[PDB]
Amino acid sequence: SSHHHHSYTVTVATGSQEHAGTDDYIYLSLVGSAGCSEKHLLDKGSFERGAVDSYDVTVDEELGEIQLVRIEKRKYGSNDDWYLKYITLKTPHGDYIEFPCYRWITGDVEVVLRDGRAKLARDDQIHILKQHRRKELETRQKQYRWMEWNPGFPLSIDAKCHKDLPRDIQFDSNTISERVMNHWQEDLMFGYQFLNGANPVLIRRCTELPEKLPVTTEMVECSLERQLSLEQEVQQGNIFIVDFELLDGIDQFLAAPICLLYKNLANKIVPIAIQLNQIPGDENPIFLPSDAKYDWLLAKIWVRSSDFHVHQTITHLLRTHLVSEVFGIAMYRQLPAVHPIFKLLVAHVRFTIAINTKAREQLIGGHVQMVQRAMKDLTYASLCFPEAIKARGMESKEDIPYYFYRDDGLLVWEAIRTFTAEVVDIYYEGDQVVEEDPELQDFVNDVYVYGMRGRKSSGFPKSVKSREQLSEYLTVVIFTASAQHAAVNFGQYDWASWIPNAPPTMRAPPPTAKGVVTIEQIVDTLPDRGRSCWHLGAVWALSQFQENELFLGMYPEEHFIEKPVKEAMARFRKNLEAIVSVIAERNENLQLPYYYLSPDRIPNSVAI
Ligand SMILES: [Fe+2]
Repeated sequence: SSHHHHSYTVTVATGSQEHAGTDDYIYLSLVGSAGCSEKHLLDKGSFERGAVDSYDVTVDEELGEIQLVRIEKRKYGSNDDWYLKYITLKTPHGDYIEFPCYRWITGDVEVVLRDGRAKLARDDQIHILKQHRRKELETRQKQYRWMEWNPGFPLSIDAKCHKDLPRDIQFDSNTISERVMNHWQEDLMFGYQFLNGANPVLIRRCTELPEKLPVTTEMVECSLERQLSLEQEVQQGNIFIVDFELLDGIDQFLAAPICLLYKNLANKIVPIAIQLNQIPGDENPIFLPSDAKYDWLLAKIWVRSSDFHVHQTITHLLRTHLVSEVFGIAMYRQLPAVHPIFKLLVAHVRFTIAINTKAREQLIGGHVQMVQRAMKDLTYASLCFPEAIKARGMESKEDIPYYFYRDDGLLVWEAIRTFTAEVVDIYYEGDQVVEEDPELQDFVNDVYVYGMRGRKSSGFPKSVKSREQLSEYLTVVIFTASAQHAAVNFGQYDWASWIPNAPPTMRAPPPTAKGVVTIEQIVDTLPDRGRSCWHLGAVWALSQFQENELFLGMYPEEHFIEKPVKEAMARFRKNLEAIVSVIAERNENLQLPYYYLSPDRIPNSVAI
């Protein structure tokens, strides 16, 4: 499939995408240290999918060391876009030089490629390179611009529809759901989803009963099993609470449930109380598992309903999609392609801007009110996975044994943390070098000022001044964009296919009295078939891995070409293979297996 044309040996790899090929004319210059060359027009034909064509380009004069490669596409009828993977040169001196690309080339403008080796701003002293760096950012900084889609939202790409985006970022039943069908009425299943379900990030250990939940030991006598009072079971750390105060005030109904939970003698977490709204009172009853059958159950259906909106809106859309797009745009604006941090993150922002852009145009009022309020909650510390687990009081595995999200997550986290630390070391000699990287700082500073609206209380670094800190910053970007998204996105069908376990909408208001609810008003309180059909299709489509799916650590596009960083990639891959094995054996001795955070099921980016 490799076509050779017959003094420089110019190899041109074309992309394997559906439209990757082109038929226009392709002119290719070389820019050495001793002077540029002439524009050699590739002789004939068209470059089609999966192609690798090599040309022998003779030059009149010695060019010295090669610094840049120029590409220019002149039309042959309607402009057929062309995806260039990479360009390699075999110079007459015997040198081999790889020029990575991975960019669509419309032919509107020239494309100048640097050497494959990653360079910082400080590594470039000759004018030839400095000017290219500076004109690359200038073209970045006007193609990828910021724009506030909704008030108080994180700023996003300045583009209304998909095809407005630059061409380089444009897009080209179950084992668990069955079990949720035969058990969703069990307090065990209900509580289990708070740890190993689609949205396992809300539960927190309780250290004192809220005053807005006037629950007494007598009401939960029958649920407690340690012969202790509710007040004392809280001290021992056996009470857990899930509070939806984020929904209080949102504008065919909503609720603000407070759900109290208990770690029984089986070290399982089951529900023992449910108050569907925030302000207690006699028309806001505290439902109990000892209440009438259809009361305690409709009480749990509302908690499911609420957990599903917070999941999709906040846990899913805001804290993964919108957050990755932020890092994504910042990366394009401030980091030239030759920058080591670019080469690393460019694979974890792949398609995020395009997938989001698609969601915004197709989607289109109460769910905008949740983001604004979530927005004040979003903090850099809340995205560092270890701390985020610890802030919620769920760190102890001896006290909280069955928390697979936390267990697998902490593994994947420190696997990525190890990678970035290594890669950071291969390119930054000392902390001084980090603090002085002018483009790295402009990257951090865009995330903080435009992404996070410059909100001082978000905890995002205004600047990065150490290798430790840069490694943490990078791990937060790669982790949130891959593992964290994989855990909250790929469960939407396993846990939300069966409607009574994740009602997208509720047709009736929450019950205000006990002994009234009947199976009939539960059925008609649940969503319509038309709403259910759309919901079923949406959750199934968003839980499907594409056939070209690139999983964590798959870097088929070689932006990195040096051995030190490839080796660090090798270790990263092997280290992920160890976590896949461990997660495999654990899920062997499990009732119903948790696998969303297995690295061979963790996409590279937020793509769906
Ligand atoms: Fe998603």
